[PDB]
Amino acid sequence: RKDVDTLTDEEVYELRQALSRFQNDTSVNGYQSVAEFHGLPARCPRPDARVRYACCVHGMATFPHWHRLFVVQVEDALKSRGLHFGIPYWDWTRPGTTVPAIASKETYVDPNSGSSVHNPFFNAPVAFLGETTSRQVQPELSTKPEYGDHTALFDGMLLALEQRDFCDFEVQFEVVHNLPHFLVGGFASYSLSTLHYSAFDPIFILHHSNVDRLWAIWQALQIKRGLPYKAHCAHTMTHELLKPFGFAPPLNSNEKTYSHARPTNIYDYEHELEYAYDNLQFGGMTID
Amino acid sequence: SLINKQKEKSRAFAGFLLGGIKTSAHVDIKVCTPEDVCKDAGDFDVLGGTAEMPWSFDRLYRYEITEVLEKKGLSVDDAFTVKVELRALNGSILSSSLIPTPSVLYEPKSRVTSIQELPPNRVRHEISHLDARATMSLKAALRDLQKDGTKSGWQALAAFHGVPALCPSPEAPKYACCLHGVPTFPHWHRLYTLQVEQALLKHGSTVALPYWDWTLPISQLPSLFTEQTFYDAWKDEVLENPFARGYIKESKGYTVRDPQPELFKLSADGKHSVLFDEVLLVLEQTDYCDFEVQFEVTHNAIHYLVGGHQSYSLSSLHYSSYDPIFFTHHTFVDKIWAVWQELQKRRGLPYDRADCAVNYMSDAMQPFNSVVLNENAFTRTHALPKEVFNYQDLNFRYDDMKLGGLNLDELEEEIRQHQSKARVFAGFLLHGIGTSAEVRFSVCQENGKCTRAGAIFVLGGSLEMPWAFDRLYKYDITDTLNELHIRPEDVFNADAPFSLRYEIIAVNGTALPPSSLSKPTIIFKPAV
Amino acid sequence: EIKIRAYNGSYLESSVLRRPSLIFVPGEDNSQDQTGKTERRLIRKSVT
Amino acid sequence: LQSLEDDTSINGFEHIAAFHGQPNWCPSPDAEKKFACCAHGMAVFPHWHRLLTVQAENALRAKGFQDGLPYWDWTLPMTALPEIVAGETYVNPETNLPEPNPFHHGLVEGKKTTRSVRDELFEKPKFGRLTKIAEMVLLAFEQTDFCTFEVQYEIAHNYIHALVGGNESYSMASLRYTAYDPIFFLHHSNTDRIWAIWQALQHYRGLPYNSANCAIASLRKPLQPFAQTSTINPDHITRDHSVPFEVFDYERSFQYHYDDLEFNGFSIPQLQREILHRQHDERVFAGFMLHGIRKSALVTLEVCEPSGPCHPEGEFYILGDEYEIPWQYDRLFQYEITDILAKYKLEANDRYSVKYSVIDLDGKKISSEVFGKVTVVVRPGSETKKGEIDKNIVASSHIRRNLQDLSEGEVESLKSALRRMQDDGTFGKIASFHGFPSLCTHEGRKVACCVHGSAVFPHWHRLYVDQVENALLARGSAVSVPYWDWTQPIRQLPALINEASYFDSRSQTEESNPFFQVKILDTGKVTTRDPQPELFNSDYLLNNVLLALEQTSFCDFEIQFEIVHNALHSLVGGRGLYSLSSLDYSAFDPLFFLHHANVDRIWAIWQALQQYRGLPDDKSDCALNIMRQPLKPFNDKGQNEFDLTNRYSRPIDVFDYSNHFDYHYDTLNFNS
Ligand SMILES: *[C@@H]1O[C@H](CO)[C@@H](O[C@@H]2O[C@H](CO)[C@@H](O[C@@H]3O[C@H](CO)[C@@H](O)[C@H](O)[C@@H]3O)[C@H](O)[C@H]2NC(C)=O)[C@H](O)[C@H]1NC(C)=O
Ligand SMILES: *[C@@H]1O[C@H](CO)[C@@H](O[C@@H]2O[C@H](CO)[C@@H](O[C@@H]3O[C@H](CO)[C@@H](O)[C@H](O)[C@@H]3O)[C@H](O)[C@H]2NC(C)=O)[C@H](O)[C@H]1NC(C)=O
Ligand SMILES: *[C@@H]1O[C@H](CO)[C@@H](O[C@@H]2O[C@H](CO)[C@@H](O[C@@H]3O[C@H](CO)[C@@H](O)[C@H](O)[C@@H]3O)[C@H](O)[C@H]2NC(C)=O)[C@H](O)[C@H]1NC(C)=O
Ligand SMILES: *[C@@H]1O[C@H](CO)[C@@H](O[C@@H]2O[C@H](CO)[C@@H](O)[C@H](O)[C@H]2NC(C)=O)[C@H](O)[C@H]1NC(C)=O
Repeated sequence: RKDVDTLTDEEVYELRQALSRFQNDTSVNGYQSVAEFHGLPARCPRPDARVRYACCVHGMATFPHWHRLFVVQVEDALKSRGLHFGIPYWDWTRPGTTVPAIASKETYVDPNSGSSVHNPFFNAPVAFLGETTSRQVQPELSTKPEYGDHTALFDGMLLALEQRDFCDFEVQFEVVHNLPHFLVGGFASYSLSTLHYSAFDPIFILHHSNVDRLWAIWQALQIKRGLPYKAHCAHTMTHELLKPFGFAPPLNSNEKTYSHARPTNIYDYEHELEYAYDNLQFGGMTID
Repeated sequence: SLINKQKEKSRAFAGFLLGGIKTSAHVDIKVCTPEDVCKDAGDFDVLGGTAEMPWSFDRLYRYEITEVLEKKGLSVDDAFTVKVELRALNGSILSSSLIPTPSVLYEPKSRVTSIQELPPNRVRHEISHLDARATMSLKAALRDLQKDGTKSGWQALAAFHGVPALCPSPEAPKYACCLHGVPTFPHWHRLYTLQVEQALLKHGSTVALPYWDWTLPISQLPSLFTEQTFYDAWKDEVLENPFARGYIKESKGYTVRDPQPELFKLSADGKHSVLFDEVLLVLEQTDYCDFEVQFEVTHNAIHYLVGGHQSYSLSSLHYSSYDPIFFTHHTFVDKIWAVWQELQKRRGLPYDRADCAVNYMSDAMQPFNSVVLNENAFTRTHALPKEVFNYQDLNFRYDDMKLGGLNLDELEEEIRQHQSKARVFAGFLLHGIGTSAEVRFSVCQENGKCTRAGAIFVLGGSLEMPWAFDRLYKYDITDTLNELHIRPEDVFNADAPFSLRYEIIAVNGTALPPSSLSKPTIIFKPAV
Repeated sequence: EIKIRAYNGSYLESSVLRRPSLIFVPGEDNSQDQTGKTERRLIRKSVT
Repeated sequence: LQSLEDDTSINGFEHIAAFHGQPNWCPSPDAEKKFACCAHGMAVFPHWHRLLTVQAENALRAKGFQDGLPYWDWTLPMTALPEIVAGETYVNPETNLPEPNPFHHGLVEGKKTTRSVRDELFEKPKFGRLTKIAEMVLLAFEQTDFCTFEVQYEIAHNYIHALVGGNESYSMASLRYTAYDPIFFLHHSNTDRIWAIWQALQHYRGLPYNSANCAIASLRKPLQPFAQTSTINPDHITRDHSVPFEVFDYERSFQYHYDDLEFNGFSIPQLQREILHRQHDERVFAGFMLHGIRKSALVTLEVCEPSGPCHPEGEFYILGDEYEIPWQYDRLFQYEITDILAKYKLEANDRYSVKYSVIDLDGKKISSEVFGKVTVVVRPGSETKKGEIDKNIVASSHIRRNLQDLSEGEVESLKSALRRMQDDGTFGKIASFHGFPSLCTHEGRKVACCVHGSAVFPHWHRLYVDQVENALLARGSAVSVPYWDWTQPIRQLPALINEASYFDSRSQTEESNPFFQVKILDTGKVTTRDPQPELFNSDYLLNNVLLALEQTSFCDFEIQFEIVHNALHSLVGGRGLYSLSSLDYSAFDPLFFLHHANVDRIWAIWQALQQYRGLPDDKSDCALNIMRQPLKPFNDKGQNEFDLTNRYSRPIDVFDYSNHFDYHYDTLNFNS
């Protein structure tokens, strides 16, 4: 996986084609049916019983595990259609960050046919409601940090990393994670500003890929310092079955996540999650 | 054997289905271009009558079609049409629909090897196997032409390779016609060697020029040349052997052979000459260009071994054609070329084509292309080296492809043996310096006290094109390092293993500056 | 003997197709076929 | 860099750069004649430039720095030179004032470096394909020996000097004043990165990299002036590592390494696959021998047809002056002609000549006979070469699998996609090819272009089925088209096609699976299957396909292929007029595709057997008057969708399916 700032035209073109192929499908592995995993309608914890909830673990000792499983499931679904490489990730932590111009447009010209076409990144249609997600803009992300300073998001990241045990790092990690959600969602009804329709906008996967990257650099820093990075204060919380990823087929067509529903073997992402990262770079300054 | 030979070339065929039409008619085929240009390739007849019992063949009928397509240039993989015309006995045109439309078939090469039969002449026997009858017949049938001063005289014949020059244009003689360096060398020299058999036969030859296996241990020059003069009383005049000297119609002098001590050096077992290992090394590799660049110096050696230090001998390219040992050796050269094809057949890698000299193959072939210089109608239409690989088309053969009195089976066994272990090589660059020279090299380690590693050979006159070999000529020094007791790993070792001291000696005894030639390099070859 | 079975439920007479034949091929067990050596004998002929 | 260039002593940037030119201590300072140690054309050139970069990094580290020298990526296309060097004077708000850039120019012995950019750098490559520099550097990787790598590596290296310098002596175009512009360090760092890619790929291949086996004689010699005592070079690590047997393991030695080994977004295995695919097909080379002419100059190539004019074929560039050791490359130097060969559609073995013209930087024409006879050679493709050991190739995109083990998720996905295809209705239009309606004409009568009973039969069905499955995957099915096996005895009809109806969780509702039947467009009727009571528990299909596969030639194979193809078609068609029996309509059912998939499979199997046996397989020996002309329905452009159906329509092209169509199979096993 690579950041979206080192992708040329052809990769964007292939990715757009794959996304449209995913989108127009109306299958059990359809885009809507996989966005179902992170929002309404409610099917959590046991869809057979009466209680209605969303299995999106929020503010608990399993958030990184759950969202990493989600992103790897999305990667597995996408790579079938022809994705040569991993999903790109957008670095909102970049100073003077802006909305990704790859997605900020609405329509673009396919040069192979020399004709205009609707860009999937612009919006996606909510299936049952029959509506679409509309983004919103605010100047907070696009503010220019001054000469030699650091931005609010960057210092937030630093004040998230200085801690030396997982058992509390996650709380500030989450509270800073929620910020770009509303920052990109704005006051629009349907957007990432609320979890009611969180997954119905493609930027979601980019944002959480960046999340997983930060969690990985957390592990790298901790192993450099020589401390136990395993979430040992959740020993009775990890062993819970991460529904709906732990159900039975055909509800979970993919099998890798189903077999890895135990978080105890998810720390080593370089081996058992069939993906990796090009660089551990953070703000032009490495882990050493 | 004739039909086996015919099957070798590929064929294009028109395939038909035939039946009974209860009448008789004349059928004519018509091959037509896409642009409606039709040619009548052939015709035949169909026989039947009202009283016959209806019939049809269970298989195809084939008609040869290659002639018209190859004459008009329409290749097999092109597009065209085939049409059938029927003419009745009673002068009535007939419907072509009565016959099905035909098909086109392609019979490919037959890479199998055929043991051809030829008359017991134009079969180049080994020199030692010759008997008294053959020897006397050859010497008489060569002196007869040697004493001819006409246009077909031996001096005019040998003027091609040597001097006086007649190239690149016969009208203005600039430089010699000898073709060297470029890969077409074996082609030019093999065809030149063949060229004299026509003259010999037409002047009374009995067998073709024998090949001398210098790879076998050599006590000295064979007695055929070593002889001086013999008496037979048929003309009541002693005959001097024409296999020692040669008249020059220009210089009024004669060549003088000279042996060299190293020519008598023997191998470890003593059943092969010192050049046997180099011969196997030449045979070893696969690509044709690498083969020829490794193979030129091989025959270049003997010229210096036997030409001595004389301006008029085999040591100089200007006058080397004026001594029959030239022909004797180039016969064995062609032997090596031919025996390479049998080794090629094992992996079946393409050999007839030259993937590395596509521009060079189709080049106009001097000087036989123009009828002015030679008037042998058989070779007047062979200015393409591409049509020279299939030497069976050139109407000769060899008694056996054996080398060193041994079979290709033991050849490949020895190649495998020499490939088993590791090797260390010396790679020399080489290019024309307008003279002939010796490259003597000695491997010396840190001590500075060393042995004589070996020597290689280079030739070039003063009226030849400039030329540089494509790749690096490789020589074996692994055994010499073994007597020096330096393991091949020591070359890689961080210790200073050794180096080499090379030098070049001119023919007349002078020594050219070492700057005239590049810096030799050390190569390593792992085990397989 | 040859009969024609159709999808309609009917037959067709065998005369529409050419009568077939029977073919037998021996096994590929053959190893050597060519003669070890020919005979090199000269034969004379009349001049005419 | 400001501090380093202001410095003048033995720690000075000026001296560390003057290493590469005048004044001279080469070969040894104690010699009546002195040259430069810029080993150009030698076998130690990468070693020397790696040492230079290491020395530069060590020297700059002492001026308050953290990381290594960034490498400018000239391989990746750009529209403008980097802005880090574009500016001449920039405003720093740390002092709140502008001041001149330290990259725009470099003051050396009373003069400054000068830049003269040329527009030929700013070409915009056409979409899909790389640029000239990219392909030149790319063709230096497949060669498994550093011995041949070095020449292409250095030619790519010195291309940029003429590309960007211009025609000024006081510039980096000439070797004399090329080590003083700052960007030279950046460029050589990037070239070192290219070499690092080389040995990474070498390690991937498994062959040794840190011990070359070509020029050990010269490689034993220590380098100068990187080995004299510290009085000439302040630092010590380079001096101690002067001997070049150790500048390979950079990560173990000098404690530094890159991060992005990717080249134009290509991973190492991905570019390995790409270069193998490129090598698959045959090609042509121009071959040169190179030696100094004391004047660095460009060389242009043009092919002159004896039966026609002469045309140019691009150009490359070489370095050379009067103050360097003479060099002679050991072997030939390659240049590409394939693009112009395709453009001029001249045959691969036609009669022509290639002529080289040498032009100085100014534009003067030096004599065009300074390099001997330039050669031209031809290289056969990987398919053409044979090793008689399997095939050993992996493809991407489509991977067709046996549906009997396909899991239910993708099964539901693909049936849903097919239902959507029936919904939009273009399925009828695409399937109308194989039979009625009359999408074809012959003998002045509405007919069908259903190719049957000829050698081009398997070709036409393979192309048709692949086009149909591509149109299906346009609906984003989870997997590609599967194949229904029948070689193993069938206990009953396959589950996916005989199951009554499906139950989708999206609506949590039942619906009838389309695989039973489909309404033929505007006909008033629907299809209907009819199984036959002798389709089960028989080895007749197995033994028939075996005795069809036993054959050797191709035309004979074709006829038994067609026979067994129509066999099970008629068997399963049954009495039904509108079924798999009558081919006028039989292509309207998904069983058609599920059958033709294995129809193609057995052809691929026969291809594999022919490859193993060594007989000619790709080339055919029948219908030679037709094999050039592509299939009739696919010749046109309006009906056919795009790409393969309009370009790779040649029956001669059809054979190379694994490369020109990019779809493999799950396995080549044939009934265990
Ligand atoms: C996913 O499915 C949707 C269908 O809802 C696809 O959108 C439609 O795609 C087709 C291509 O198969 C477009 O047809 C083309 O339209 C252009 C413009 O009129 C025309 O020039 C072409 O000849 C062709 O007919 C169609 O226009 C398009 N729908 C709209 C409203 O534009 C979408 O392409 C699919 N995504 C994929 C395959 O990745
Ligand atoms: C000159 O020779 C040709 C070839 O032998 C004769 O052509 C023959 O012509 C007769 C009648 O003109 C054809 O008879 C036809 O037979 C079919 C049944 O097969 C019948 O249905 C027709 O009504 C007609 O009677 C005969 O087929 C044809 N020969 C061939 C081989 O087709 C021609 O008649 C001869 N000229 C004269 C003046 O007889
Ligand atoms: C013995 O052989 C050597 C070469 O193997 C001969 O040396 C060649 O000829 C001359 C010396 O005789 C030298 O080159 C010539 O120099 C003159 C000087 O004016 C020049 O005009 C000629 O054009 C030619 O370049 C050199 O040593 C060598 N020629 C080369 C290498 O091209 C030598 O002459 C022979 N011995 C005798 C006694 O002839
Ligand atoms: C057998 O099937 C054939 C195929 O249609 C039928 O043959 C055709 O029948 C029609 C009318 O019955 C005729 O006009 C055609 O001339 C026939 N053609 C041929 C080639 O036979 C036939 O009807 C079917 N058998 C039965 C008993 O109906």
